Amino acid sequence: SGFRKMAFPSGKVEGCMVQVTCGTTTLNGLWLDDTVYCPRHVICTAEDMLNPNYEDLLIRKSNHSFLVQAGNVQLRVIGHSMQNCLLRLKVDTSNPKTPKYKFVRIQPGQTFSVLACYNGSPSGVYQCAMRPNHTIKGSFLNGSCGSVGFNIDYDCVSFCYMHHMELPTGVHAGTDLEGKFYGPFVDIQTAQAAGTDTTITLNVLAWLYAAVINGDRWFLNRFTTTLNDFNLVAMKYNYEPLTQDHVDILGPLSAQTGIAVLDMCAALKELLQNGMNGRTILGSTILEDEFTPFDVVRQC
Amino acid sequence: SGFRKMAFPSGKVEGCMVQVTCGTTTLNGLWLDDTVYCPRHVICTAEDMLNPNYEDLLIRKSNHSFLVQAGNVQLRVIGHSMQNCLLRLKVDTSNPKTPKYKFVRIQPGQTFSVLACYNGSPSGVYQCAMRPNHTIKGSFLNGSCGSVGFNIDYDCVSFCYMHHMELPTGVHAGTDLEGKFYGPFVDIQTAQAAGTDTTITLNVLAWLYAAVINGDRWFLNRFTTTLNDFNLVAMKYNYEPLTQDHVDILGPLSAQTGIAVLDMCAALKELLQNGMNGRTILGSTILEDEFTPFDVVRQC
Amino acid sequence: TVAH
Amino acid sequence: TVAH
Repeated sequence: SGFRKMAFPSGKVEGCMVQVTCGTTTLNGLWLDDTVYCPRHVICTAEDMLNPNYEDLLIRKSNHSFLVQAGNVQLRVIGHSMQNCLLRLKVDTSNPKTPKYKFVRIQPGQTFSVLACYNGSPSGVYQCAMRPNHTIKGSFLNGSCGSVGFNIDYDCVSFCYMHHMELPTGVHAGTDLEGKFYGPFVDIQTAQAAGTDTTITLNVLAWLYAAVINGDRWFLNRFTTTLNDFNLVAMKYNYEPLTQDHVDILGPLSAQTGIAVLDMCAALKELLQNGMNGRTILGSTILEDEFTPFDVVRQC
Repeated sequence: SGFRKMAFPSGKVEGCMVQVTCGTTTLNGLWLDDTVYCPRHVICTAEDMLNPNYEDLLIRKSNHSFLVQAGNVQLRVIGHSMQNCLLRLKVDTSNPKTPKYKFVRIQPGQTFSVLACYNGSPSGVYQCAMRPNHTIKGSFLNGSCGSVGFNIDYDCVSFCYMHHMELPTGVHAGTDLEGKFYGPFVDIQTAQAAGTDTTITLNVLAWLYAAVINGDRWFLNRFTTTLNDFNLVAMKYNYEPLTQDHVDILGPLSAQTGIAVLDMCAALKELLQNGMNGRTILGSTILEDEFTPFDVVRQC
Repeated sequence: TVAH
Repeated sequence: TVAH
């Protein structure tokens, strides 16, 4: 028993982390086979950051322009290319620690683990969610660029995120491993704003199921709702509408507790309309939305 | 910016995890040099678990009674002995992935990372605290026995916990790596209670500093208290008394933020007395007590 | 008390 | 916006 936000074991990812230096900027890289991936803004001077022309900037760089270290060994860059907002650095050696892997694009509401790194060295691992506004509420300092987000299925590492930047609100933006940004964000040091965020309803419902499992039950009611009527209410409180797939996904938690999904929706509906008062669910007066149906199922 | 529950990179611990089987019980072992550590209750049958005599149970066993598997490679057991509540199984192969390590008895209030394992295989990692009542609020399922708790100091892995069991309230009990339980607990399948838990005051204040470093400032006030008057209120809300030693530990954070420890205590007093009124500190309505001053500094 |  |  016990509910906690877990990260996948970071070991397979640790063996892929390298240091990447270009001019005065040092950040992290991901070393898979004979390729090293890193954010393309590694090449920018402070001045370039403000209005970069990346194709212009890259052609004004060579292989020798990039210092790559795996531990104390210096790797030789033998080819470079840009793939969207990532830089691909072909090196002289295949990483012998290269795990089985995939490049996936994570969906809003889904979770992953971040191995926060500085100077090519793993500092720590934490869990977080892709927000619907396409940001993450991560923990990052200057130098963390190149840090990756991932999940592990069996022995296969699914890399889904590479860190690029922090927004004025303190939230974080980056790309997948093909260098396509999550959300409308751009690798330019100009005013960018996260869109208005919404609550991950699927996860709130998972959390309410978890609350029932641990015997926190005051919020249940016997009102009826439809998916349509619930979604109409959800959207006026900035909660994500619930899909057909989402009802499917809560199926196991519905069977285990005997509480129909739409009935939990009826409970949540009432919570939105009336508030918590000062009442708590799992110790909290706010609804948690970064704990998935898969987290809850797994941990029961 | 951003502040997350953060576990140490778990790679070094992963290469130490093996599978240990005795009879129809399979749980996890920690393989260091040529020794494998696991909970001793692995030798118990269902009926033994009720009132075991471990010395009696262990003499009736032999080296071939234990099956140790590293990946799919079988490790030959050539020796066995009792180490309090742990078995030390001697194997003919030394762990080539053995990191620099030591065994440490963690103190109430201090934190560590749990590598939860099943069938000798790393499943997940999460940050955890030793409670003042000597339990841990973990997330563990059957088969997780032998999962360990650890910290990292530079290069050195300090093992502090090995998982044994779950108490009736859903919290967890285990030993250090010398096999001595934390707290009043015994490895017998009989109802056991922990003492009344208290809140780790030093950690709460550390987390308040982390919030300030991260831009959350609403809870700060110009009120100030004496250590004595703070403790007067602390204990009333089930908080640990704060000592001058504890005040001295918050020194660096106090200096970085420009907030006197006693001023932050006055901020905590008001939060305790008046609650939070819907507002949050680092996305939480619960006053968090599972980050040490060190965890804050290391992350910030 | 459950042994894990 | 701050590049990390």
